[PDB]
Amino acid sequence: NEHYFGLVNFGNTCYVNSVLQALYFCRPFRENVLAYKAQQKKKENLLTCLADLFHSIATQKKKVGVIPPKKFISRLRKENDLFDNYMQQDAHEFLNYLLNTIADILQEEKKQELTWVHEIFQGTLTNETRCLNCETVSSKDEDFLDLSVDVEQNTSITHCLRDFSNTETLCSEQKYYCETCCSKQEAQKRMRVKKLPMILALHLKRFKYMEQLRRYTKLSYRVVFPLELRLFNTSNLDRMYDLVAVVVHCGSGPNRGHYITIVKSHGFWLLFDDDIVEKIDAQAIEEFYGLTSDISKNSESGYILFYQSRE
Amino acid sequence: MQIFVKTLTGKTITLEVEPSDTIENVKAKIQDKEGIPPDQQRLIFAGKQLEDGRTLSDYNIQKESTLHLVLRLRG
Ligand SMILES: [Zn+2]
Repeated sequence: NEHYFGLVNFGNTCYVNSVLQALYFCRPFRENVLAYKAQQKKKENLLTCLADLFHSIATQKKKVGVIPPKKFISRLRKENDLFDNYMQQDAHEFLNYLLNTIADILQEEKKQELTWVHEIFQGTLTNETRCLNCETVSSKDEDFLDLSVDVEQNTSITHCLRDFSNTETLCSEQKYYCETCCSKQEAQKRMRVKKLPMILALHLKRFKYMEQLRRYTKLSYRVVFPLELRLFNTSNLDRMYDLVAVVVHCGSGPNRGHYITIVKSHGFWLLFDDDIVEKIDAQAIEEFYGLTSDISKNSESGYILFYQSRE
Repeated sequence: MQIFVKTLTGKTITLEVEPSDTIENVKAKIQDKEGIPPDQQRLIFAGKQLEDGRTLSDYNIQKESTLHLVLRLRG
C-alpha cells in the first residue's frame, strides 16, 4: 500500500523537499499528520498544508510519480520572513522552524502541556556543572527536538553523540561563576541525556569558522552512521534505534548546494532528489559518510540523521 | 548572569549577559569570543532557534543555560 513520489522544486526548495521526505518516512510523524488531515478544519495554515500534502502522497492512485507541493511552499513563504525568498537555505533551520511552527499551532488549539510534535521529537538533557573549588553540583534540565553534534575526521556518529555528553573541564577564560564561591572557578560540565526522544534527530556540525580568513568552510569529513544505535538514559535503562532517514547536503561549500534524502522503507533504501526517486543498495549509503581524501572537494555528506526507537 | 554556549567544535564558552539582552546582543558577544559574524550564527535552546529582536527573558533563559551554536549549509 506504499507510494513513492518525488516533489517538485519551486525555486531552490530542495532544502524543504528533502526534510519533507525525511519526515514522511518518520512513521509516527506521518501518522499524526495524516490523523490531523482526517479531522482538520477549513482554516489554512502551515500544518493544514503539510497534512494535505502528506494525504496527497498517501492516497495517490499509482505507486510511483511526482507531486507539486505548491500550496505548502506558498504558505511557507507567506508565514516566515526567513524563507520568504527564492534563495538556498539550510535544511536543519527549516526542520526546526517547521516542527516548532506545527507545535505552536497544536498548542493554540489545546487552548481553544506537550503536543504530539514533542511526543515524537522532544528529549531532555540534564546539564550538571560541578565547581572544583567547593564541589557543589548544579543541575539544570533542558529540552531539545534534535541534537547538534560536533564532528571530526574518520569517526562515527556514536562517537560524536558520546562526546556531546562527555565531561568538559572549564578553565581560564571559561571558568564557571559559582554561587557558593561567589566567584569564577574551574569546573566540570556534562550534558547527559535524561530522556531519549521517540525519534532522535541528529544534526552534524559540518562547518568550521576560520578567524583569520573571515569565513567558514563545510566539513566534508568521513562520519559513519550506523543502521542501529543503542542509547542510554540517566535514571527503560536503554533504547534501540534504527536509522530511517538521512538528509544529505551535496556541495563543496556552505553557501550553495543541493539536498537529497535517503530513506528506509520495508527493508530497502530509496533516494529522493526532488522529482527523482530511485532505489539504492544498502552499500551505496556509505557514500554519504563523507570524503576520505581530497576533503575540500565536492561531497555528498550526511547532515541530518533520523533514528526511530524500536519501542 | 553567566550562560554557556556550546560552540562549533563542541567547546563550551561562557557569556556574561542580562535577561534584557536581545538575541542580537548575545550574538555580538559570541562574535567577540569566536569571531563569527552575527548574521552567520544560529542559536538553539530548549528545542527552538532563537530570534533576533527577542530577549533572553522571552525564552526564559536563566543562569547556566546552554545555547547551541550552529551555522548553515545552504542548498
Ligand atoms: Zn564553588
